[PDB]
Amino acid sequence: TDKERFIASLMARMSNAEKIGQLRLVSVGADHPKEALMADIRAGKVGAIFNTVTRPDIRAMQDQVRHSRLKIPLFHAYDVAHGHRTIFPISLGLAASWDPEVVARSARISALEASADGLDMSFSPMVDITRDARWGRVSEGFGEDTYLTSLLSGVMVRAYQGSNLAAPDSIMAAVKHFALYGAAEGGRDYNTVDMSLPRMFQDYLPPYKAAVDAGAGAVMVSLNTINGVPATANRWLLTDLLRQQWGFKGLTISNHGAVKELIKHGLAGNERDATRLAIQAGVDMNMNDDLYSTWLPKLLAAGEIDQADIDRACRDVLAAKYDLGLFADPYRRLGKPDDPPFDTNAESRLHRQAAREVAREGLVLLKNRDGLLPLKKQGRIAVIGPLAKSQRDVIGSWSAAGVPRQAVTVYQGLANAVGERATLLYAKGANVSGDQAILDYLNSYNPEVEVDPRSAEAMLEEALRTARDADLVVAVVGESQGMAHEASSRTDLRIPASQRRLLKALKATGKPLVLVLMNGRPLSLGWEQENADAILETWFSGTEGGNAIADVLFGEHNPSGKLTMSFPRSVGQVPVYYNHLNTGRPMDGKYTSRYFDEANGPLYPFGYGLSYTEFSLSPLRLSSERLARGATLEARVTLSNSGKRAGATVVQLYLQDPVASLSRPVKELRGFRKVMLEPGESREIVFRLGEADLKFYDSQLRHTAEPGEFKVFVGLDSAQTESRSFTLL
Amino acid sequence: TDKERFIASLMARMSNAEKIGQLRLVSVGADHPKEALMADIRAGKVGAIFNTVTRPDIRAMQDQVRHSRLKIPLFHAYDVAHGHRTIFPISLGLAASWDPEVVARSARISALEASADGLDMSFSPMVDITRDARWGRVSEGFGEDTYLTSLLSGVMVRAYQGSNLAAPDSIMAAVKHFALYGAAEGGRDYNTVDMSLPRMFQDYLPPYKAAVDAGAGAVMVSLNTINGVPATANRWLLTDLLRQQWGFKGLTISNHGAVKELIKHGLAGNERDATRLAIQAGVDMNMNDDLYSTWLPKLLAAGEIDQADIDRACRDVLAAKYDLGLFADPYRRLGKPDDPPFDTNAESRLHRQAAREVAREGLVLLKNRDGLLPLKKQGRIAVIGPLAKSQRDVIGSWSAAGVPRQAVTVYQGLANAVGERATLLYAKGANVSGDQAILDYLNSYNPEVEVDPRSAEAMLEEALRTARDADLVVAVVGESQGMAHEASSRTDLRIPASQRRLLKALKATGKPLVLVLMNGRPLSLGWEQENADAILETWFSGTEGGNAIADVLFGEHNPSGKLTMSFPRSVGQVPVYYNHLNTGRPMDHNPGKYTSRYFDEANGPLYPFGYGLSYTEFSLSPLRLSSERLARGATLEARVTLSNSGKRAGATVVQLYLQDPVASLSRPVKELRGFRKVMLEPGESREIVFRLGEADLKFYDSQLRHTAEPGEFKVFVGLDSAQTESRSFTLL
Ligand SMILES: OC[C@H]1O[C@@H](O)[C@H](O)[C@@H](O)[C@@H]1O
Ligand SMILES: OC[C@H]1O[C@@H](O)[C@H](O)[C@@H](O)[C@@H]1O
Ligand SMILES: [Mg+2]
Ligand SMILES: [Mg+2]
Repeated sequence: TDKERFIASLMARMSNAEKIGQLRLVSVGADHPKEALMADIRAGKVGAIFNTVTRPDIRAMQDQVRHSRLKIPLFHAYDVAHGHRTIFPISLGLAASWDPEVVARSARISALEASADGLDMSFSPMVDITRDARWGRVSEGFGEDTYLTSLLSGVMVRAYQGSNLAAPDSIMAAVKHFALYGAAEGGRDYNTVDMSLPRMFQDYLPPYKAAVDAGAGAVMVSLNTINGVPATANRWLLTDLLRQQWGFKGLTISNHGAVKELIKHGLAGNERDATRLAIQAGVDMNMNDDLYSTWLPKLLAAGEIDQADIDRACRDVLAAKYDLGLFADPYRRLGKPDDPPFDTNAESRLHRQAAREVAREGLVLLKNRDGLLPLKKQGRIAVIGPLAKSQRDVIGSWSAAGVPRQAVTVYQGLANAVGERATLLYAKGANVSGDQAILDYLNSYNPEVEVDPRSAEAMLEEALRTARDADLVVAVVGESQGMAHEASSRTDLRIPASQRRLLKALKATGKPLVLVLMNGRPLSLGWEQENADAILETWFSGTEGGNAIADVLFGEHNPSGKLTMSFPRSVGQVPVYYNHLNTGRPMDGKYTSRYFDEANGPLYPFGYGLSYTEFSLSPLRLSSERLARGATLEARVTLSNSGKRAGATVVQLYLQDPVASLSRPVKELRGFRKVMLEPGESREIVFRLGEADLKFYDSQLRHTAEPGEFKVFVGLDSAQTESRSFTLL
Repeated sequence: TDKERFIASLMARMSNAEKIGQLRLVSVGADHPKEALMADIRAGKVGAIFNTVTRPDIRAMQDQVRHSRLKIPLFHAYDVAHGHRTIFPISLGLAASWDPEVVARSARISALEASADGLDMSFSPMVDITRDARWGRVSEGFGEDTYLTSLLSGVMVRAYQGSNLAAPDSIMAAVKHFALYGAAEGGRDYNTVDMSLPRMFQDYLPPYKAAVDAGAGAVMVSLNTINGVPATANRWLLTDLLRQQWGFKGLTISNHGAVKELIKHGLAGNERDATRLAIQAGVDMNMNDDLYSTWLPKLLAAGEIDQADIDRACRDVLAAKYDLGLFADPYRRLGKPDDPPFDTNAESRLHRQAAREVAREGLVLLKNRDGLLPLKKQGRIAVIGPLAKSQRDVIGSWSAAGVPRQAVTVYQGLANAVGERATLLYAKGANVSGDQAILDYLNSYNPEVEVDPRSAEAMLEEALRTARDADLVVAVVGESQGMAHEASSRTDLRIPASQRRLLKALKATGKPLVLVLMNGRPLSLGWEQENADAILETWFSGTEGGNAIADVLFGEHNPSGKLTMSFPRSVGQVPVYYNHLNTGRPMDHNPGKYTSRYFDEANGPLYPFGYGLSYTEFSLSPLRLSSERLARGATLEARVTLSNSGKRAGATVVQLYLQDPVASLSRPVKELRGFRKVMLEPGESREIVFRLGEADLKFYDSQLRHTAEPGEFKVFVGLDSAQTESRSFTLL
């Protein structure tokens, strides 16, 4: 009530002009020249800033607040998605570590670095469920599984916000994108999402609720329609669900120009009506389009909105600012005015140990023919491909304040790891695409992709000549980070054709071929699975990616990472995901649910990933065959390292309700342990199962466990498991 | 109440054993040997038969009924989808005619032929909305548009059932598949369907309701889940919607083994519980698995079901049998006991005139560089490809009693059309697929696909040598009918790789290249659009396909057919459909990077909805609305003048689309709301007048309120969904 008292008496001091000013979130750009923005801050007409990311620059803004009547401090936000200055792997890569503590360490250090530069808030975590590999932004999520994405959503929020949001090394988590954004039709970004309420509540919503339950201070609203209604004008989503049902008590933030876009959605004929829909639906804070400042006064004058609409939004902004401690000290994350200046991008402000150690855990070994990996640090190694010496790509999309020049490439990683003991030979081999239209797209806003001016044939001859000089080729191939961005939807999930032509040429030299993959989404790797001697999935592995990849290639680390998203054989099988419904005619037969013109199932399933050692599980044992209401069951299995090398695997518990009021999925992830074992080491794993893990949203959204059979699965991926059954009473 | 009285007094006479017997629908096969089935009919334990399709064979069954106590007649059903013995184009092809009377003529003659053979019912029309070209069964539907599929659903039902269901040349329409079956995830057949109730009511359901409103005597229930609940156990779908809300008064029929499959759906641990869910959800008649006969007695004994559950289903079966006139004369479609025997597949029992005249209307001219088509009947024409001399494929999937041997191939069609005036040279050029696994699948039960024992290279050399001898190549390519069947879902929408290798070789000879396409779904034709000199979409055009294709190729007919389903550039763009939502960041075909689009391919469809070329040129005058305000209960007039401004007689389809740019839901960028197909002679002009009222402006909102909101409405008019002009009015 200290906070309630403080807020109530500040808002009793405030005019509607000052209140509406608090709802305005802007960045320096064409729409808002720097100096007219500073003038707006001095006049009490700006609530917050995004995309201003250095102490001197953020100090300069907060300094303008003393000129306003009430001196209400700004908060400063940025897209700290998977690192601020020290870049960790893209979220899809982090998820692949299957280790909350690893994911937490990336968020803690992100918060530490961003706070240290003056930032109060990150538009993070992105926790949208993704079953469509075509979608540009799958790189920003944690994959396709509801349980894993929901858990890591909670982990990220608690790591960022820490023990106290006032703390100088804590930032506010603004979870995104609320809601259902990953389910765009055709995987086209911003596009229509349409689904049943049972699927919505069971599969897609839980990650947002986890962020709320973990204490997320903010929620960012999505650009997409939900069953005909844009989320930004969806009163049901933002008021009935978010506030009245989940009990969210924080700040709602519009997406970039999302209020104005209600016109193109066909929900409003003009900006006046677009504003009314958004504030009355439950959008507090308006990003960039400034429709709130332009129209909220006139809507109130004409009775089209209530004072309570303005007050709800303003109180939310002030409560956020309060919990960040900005009313106690606006400069608590900006040092002291007499502090000596520093180089923001100084080497000593980075966390390279952390980045390298996190980057190792998420690398996924997909293929290793006749123990080719790990490599010895001897002989001549050809390092070939357009992503081998790429600093821009290895830090991935949404790379915040990450500096390309400070990033360790895959080539450099190998250079450092072999020293003078092996000879590395380099050849680019191909451009990332051989299609000038795709190169035009990738280089459209910024020059993201360095184009060799030579012919494909010239580059291939040079690559072939390098392979011939070498004992083995390490091909570094896949996507440029510009291919797994916002709006970068693909019709083709394969490696680009220029690089596939390179890989076939390289295969034909007869040299052992190791594939180091870079990608922000599941790829189509039919050919690579038949032909490559080994494949390593490195996603975009960040600032210290090259070192972490070199550590795994030379056996300093044993690949432990496993997929959190199913890899389709082709884009034609989209969507494919492990927790699908059985249907009345499950494919194992001509008259089953399947394609005829391709092998069925995914190439690599959910939970899949190889190691340099071999693991075994003892028989699955349940503590009983009946479970009483309010009692707790124990699934017990013994994991061994039955190979020669130390290493980690992930023991995954799945669950099936084979008889239910709805057709339930064939299995759903409900627990896991990542376990490091020395050779011969054994760990008894014990899973606790209760009524909470058996529940689902029925036809009428009743969240219920029904009595009857439950099947418990345990294995090292969703494909290779054993089941044992019990009964709920 | 004559019927109600009759039924009430029959059912008062009946035991539960006799009532449960009426719910049993079976076919002769492994599961039911012919003679044990006849014994079951005599014992009053069979309600109906499917897949028995000749008079002598159907007579033999109905003869067994006199041995039952109450002598309740059987009805006999079959899959008369697009013809019985004389096969018309696949439904997707029929839709492309944009002509109710053409679609009606195919259904009338289907009913006539099937009734003439003894059949009472067809599991038809299939009226499932299809936005996913990967799905095997898009060939059986009318495309992606709700308005067109809803209209043709009504047309098909009224054609089949005629003026009286008692009539000897009328059959009962059993509309399918209720419901949402075309929206399977991944386009994998039988697979999960999951959608909002606004999309369901606005886009997907109306065709089923049209069948009901047209007086469909029966509805067949789908195999797919709807939002977690199999349609077969979906009480909401079959009771609350179908009966209580739409007022359906006919018979519900399960799909093949659909009750038992509730176990694999994970809705039931056993057959006892699977039966209870299905009969209590509102499934009257049980197809093949016989769970109803095995379990309904014990469920009733133990109180797990009510007598009213049994009675509802039985009364429905009897009402269907009554309206077919089978209680007045079980042999009314089986002739008289004296009647002389005949050859069922006699040439004189076919309707070749009708099939040829219907097949012309749906052929779609996609490309015609420098008026190559129509061809003259002179010189040397190379006819190359694996579908050129294919009889089995041209009759398509769900070909009922259609005989391959009786079908006119594309080669034969051209042979008849040129007689002795031109030289046709033949070469197969490639096998339908070059993948032995796909050939194994296609030839798995029956040999559907003739594999040439020569090498691809040998066939290519022979094809190339034929092209060299010729003035122009007519390449006959696309899918085998086994590729657009039930469960034949594809990951690739292109022409098979063996035929694409053939087309590239042929292109490289420099000879004019005409593509005759055969397919049961939208194909990916990026390459063919850049490289072929002309493209003709022939779908599967049926028994008289070859003749109808030859008529269009030689200008006897002017291509009038237009697409009812959007053609994607690649499978990676699935789904693509004209009536999509704008989104908050629409791409402007002034491209932006941050719009709703793919980056690694051209965006939009290759060919849009309503698209199709002609041998002549048409013009439209400016669109004129009768006013700029429309009063509640009043009627607006959109008026345009269509001309033949070219040298040949021919038809086009003038299409009216509608947009509600401001609404409580984001509405589609446009929705089809009317059309005229118009034949014009050169220089001929016709003032077209569309009537628009409040009914055409309505939509299902967040809470399924079906209303027109006041405000702006935009009217579009053009010869396809791409190339239109708009004018606005206001509702008050
Ligand atoms: O710049 C901040 C925001 O910009 C928007 O364009 C994106 O949709 C958000 O996800 C992002 O966090
Ligand atoms: O063969 C009769 C019926 O069998 C079902 O399995 C099919 O799905 C229906 O379309 C068909 O009409
Ligand atoms: Mg149960
Ligand atoms: Mg309106």
